[PDB]
Amino acid sequence: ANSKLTSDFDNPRWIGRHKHMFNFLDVNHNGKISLDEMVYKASDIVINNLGATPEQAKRHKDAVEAFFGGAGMKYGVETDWPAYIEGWKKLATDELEKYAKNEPTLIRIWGDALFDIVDKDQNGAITLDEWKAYTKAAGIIQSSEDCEETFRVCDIDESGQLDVDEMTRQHLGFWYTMDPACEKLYGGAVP
Ligand SMILES: O=C1N2C=C(c3ccc(O)cc3)N[C@@H](Cc3ccccc3)C2=N[C@@]1(Cc1ccc2ccccc2c1)OO
Repeated sequence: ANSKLTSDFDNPRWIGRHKHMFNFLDVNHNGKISLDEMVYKASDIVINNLGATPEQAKRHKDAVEAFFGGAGMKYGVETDWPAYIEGWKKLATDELEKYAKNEPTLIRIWGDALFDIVDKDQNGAITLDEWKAYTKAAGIIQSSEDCEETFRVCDIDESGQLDVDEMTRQHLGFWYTMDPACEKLYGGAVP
């Protein structure tokens, strides 16, 4: 019964969750962001902060390129807020369709590529310390307390780890469907 698989695009809390992220991504307050910037940020984090090998970094870049690409972003194009949020409606729709058909989603492909870098053991799950390292390098969470709230919201495994399958589920609820069970996934960092 639990999980919510229907989009909720007219919910002001959905629009506002993505506007928060648009603003967080628009670090110089240009009112527009490009695919060039998104793939730069992605590879800067993994290579310069998280120890990615060259092959790992390239995999991660392809996943991020495809993800924001699915939201309509392109190299050499500056995407403003109205174009961004309409593109996000298309991304969320396509992702929910793939998920319902048991086909790999762009968010899962990104998770797999990131977790290969972030999980010291390369077995598809991360410790709280590893989650702190990733999110604080990206900047999506600033405080340890918000990082800890992720581990409250998510189902944590028998070793105290957040597995990529569970986090993919949580991301569908949080980014795509406004599932009430996924609120506070990023603590107070992302409304
Ligand atoms: O899910 C993750 N996101 C989501 C976003 C996001 C941004 C805007 C928006 O409107 C919606 C979502 N941004 C980053 C941060 C980022 C942006 C651009 C380049 C590099 C980083 C991010 N990071 C993730 C990465 C992630 C982390 C764990 C995962 C686990 C399973 C599946 C997918 C996963 C994905 O965690 O917060």
